[PDB]
Formats: sequence, structure tokens, C-alpha cells
Amino acid sequence: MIERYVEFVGEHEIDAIFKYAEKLKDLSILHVNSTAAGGGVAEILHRLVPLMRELGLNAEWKVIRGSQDFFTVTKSFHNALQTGKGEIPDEYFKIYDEWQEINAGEIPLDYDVVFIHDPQPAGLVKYRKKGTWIWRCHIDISNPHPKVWGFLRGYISKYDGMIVSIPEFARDDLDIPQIAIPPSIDPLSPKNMPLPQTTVDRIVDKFGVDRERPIILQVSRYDRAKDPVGVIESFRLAKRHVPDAQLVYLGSPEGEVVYRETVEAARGEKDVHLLMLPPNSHVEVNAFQRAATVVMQKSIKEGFGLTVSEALWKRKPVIGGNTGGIRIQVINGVTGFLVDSPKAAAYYLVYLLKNKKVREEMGEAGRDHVRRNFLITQQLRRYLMAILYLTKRH
Ligand SMILES: OC[C@H]1O[C@H](O[C@H]2O[C@H](CO)[C@@H](O)[C@H](O)[C@H]2O)[C@H](O)[C@@H](O)[C@@H]1O
Repeated sequence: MIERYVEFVGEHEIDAIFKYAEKLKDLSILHVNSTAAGGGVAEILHRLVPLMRELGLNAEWKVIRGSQDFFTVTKSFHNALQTGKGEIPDEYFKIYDEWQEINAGEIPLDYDVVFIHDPQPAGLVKYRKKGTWIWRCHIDISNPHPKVWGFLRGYISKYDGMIVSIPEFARDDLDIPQIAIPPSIDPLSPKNMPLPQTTVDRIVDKFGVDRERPIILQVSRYDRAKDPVGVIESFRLAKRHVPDAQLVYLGSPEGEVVYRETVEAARGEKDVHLLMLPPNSHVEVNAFQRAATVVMQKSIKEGFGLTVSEALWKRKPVIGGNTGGIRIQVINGVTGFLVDSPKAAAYYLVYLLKNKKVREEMGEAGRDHVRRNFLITQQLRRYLMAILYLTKRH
């Protein structure tokens, strides 16, 4: 309910949202992504699509389907786009286009505005009617595999507009409008809502973690781009200087390979808790983020990382990988610290665990920074502004 957000962002931002919604209230809007049960894109749309409807926008949300072979091709496309590395069999491109065709037939695409989320459904623009097509990129495309990019740019160049999470992901090899809209957290979502101390305490104890002693938390998949092995290395280095400290890695199911290496890297320290929760364990993530003393998101590559703003909103200082969208959330020395190695991560863990007053000041700065920049009302407003801008130029 948009009324409830005045508490956080004030009345001017809400009036502005109603004003923009009035101008759009008889456009048909379709969002297309690749999972409804999944990660950050799903978490955003589950909150954002309902807010659009409540403003009287005709907004729908459809999910492409595929074989695991399709999702093997798109995972590798994802890693090649972010790392600039890999060998891509020519068969991958043929698998991709086939599942574009299959999905086009199963999805009505005749809307005034079509948002395509990330590379997986990007090839649906082949089957575009009229209307305004916007490619919403959530990942780091600053320095990609030239063959995968060259290919996807074949499709991207046919869109009317493009949204990236930070300006640094804008391509000078594209002439269509490129708009930087950071993602956001919904402060009223189960992930972010206040919890009674009782519920936090229950969930922490349930996983055998001691809330009498400091908790270092990373929330992330057991995936190379989140560097769980590096995170354990950071903790191992800090542990010598903060012996009572605990690490919680809060994961969600080649992924088993990384998890195994993570178990091996942890082989020795018994204050390491490598958890695996079902993906929709929102209240458990909430509870762990609230129980944390310091949060890490030590990513190698990261489009944005909602886990950062989630932690900052709960007044937790974040130690973040010095990459992509983490940099606009983690203001070095103010809301957290940016690090390029496990060694610097360890250095800043020890600093924060030993400097309570500085931790809490960072926590306050963190919440205020999210309040001004990364609440769902901010993303919703800029989203409505992009639609108005791009529809009026056809
Ligand atoms: O592209 C597939 C991945 O999409 C999600 O994450 C991306 O989008 C988030 C919201 O904009 C960003 O915070 C994040 O940095 C991006 O990688 C999803 O959460 C992942 O599980 C998928 O691999």
C-alpha cells in the first residue's frame, strides 16, 4: 500500500508516483523474466508488479520456461558476460534461439510496453509487434565475452530503450537510450519488515548459532561470483584477532562443487556455519541479517546485490567486493568498506568487530543511504519516468 511508504520517503515522492501513474493508466505493460521462485529479479517483481496494479496500471508478469540445457546455456552466457571469459559452442546460440521461438508462441507479446529482464528472454524481441520494448539488464556487462555480447547486442539494438543498474554498465557500442536505475528493497516485505527479538533469537538458535558472540554473515548462493571460499579465508584471517567471532554463510541451492570447496576451506574452524535454506526463506534471511554484527557481500562480479541494501537498512555495516553495483551502496568508510582481496576483508572485519561506536555510526549511515537511494518507491518512480520518457518518443 503506497500510503504506508510516506513514513520512509515523505509525501512528495508519493504524489510524484501518483502523478506519473495517471499519465500511464491506459498503457498495457508486460514484464518477462526467467523465474518466479528465484532470486533478486523475482523478489523485485513480486513487490513491484503489485504496486503498479494498485496505481491503476495494467501490468502483467510472465516467466519463460526451458530445459536444463537452455538454463546451462544462459548460466554460461551470464558468466561469460560478467567475466569476459569462456568457450561457447556454436550449438549454444542455436539452443537459445529455439527456446526464444518456443516461448514466443506460448506468450502473448502484444502490449504497449514490454520489459525483458536479463539475457535469457532477450531474443523475444525477434517476435516483437509494435509498442515500446525495454531491455532491463541486471548484470555486469561493462567488459563481456565479445562473441556472447556481439550475439546478444544483435537483439539489444532492436529494443527502444535499455535499463542498467549503474551508469558504468552503459555500452558506447549501443545508440538506443541507456537509463541507470538501481534496484531497491521493499522495507515492508517479509525479507525487510521489523521482527520481534523472540523470532530472531528462535531462528538463530535453530541453526545452532550462538547470539551471545559476534556473527559475520554473507547471504548468497554457493557460486564462484560470490567467492564463498574467499569469505571463509577472510574469516580464518580475522579469527586470529577476534577468536569469539562466528561465520554464517546463508546459501540456497557445479554449485555442489563450490559448496564442497567451501566445506574444505572451512575444515578446521567449527565457528563456521555453511547453511542451505529453501529459496523463499525470507523471514530466516531477515532474522540472520538482524542478528549479524557485520555483513559481507565479497562478490567478484555483482550487478547490484540486494543483500547489501538489505543489511544496510537493518543498520549492519557491509564489507563488499569492490565491483559493479556494490560500489554505489557501500560508501568506503561511511556505510561499509570496499575490498579487492580476502586479506583487506579480514583487515576490515577486525576493525569493525573492535570498534563498536564506529560499527553503529556506519549502521545509521547505511539505513539513511538506503532510505534516500534504494527503497522500492525510488525504483518505482524512476521506472514510471522511463516508461513516460520512452513511450512519448515511441
Ligand atoms: O541473471 C540471473 C541472476 O539474476 C539475479 O541477480 C541479478 O539481479 C539482481 C537484481 O537486480 C542483482 O542484485 C544481482 O547483482 C544480479 O546478478 C538473481 O538473483 C541470480 O540468482 C541470477 O543468477
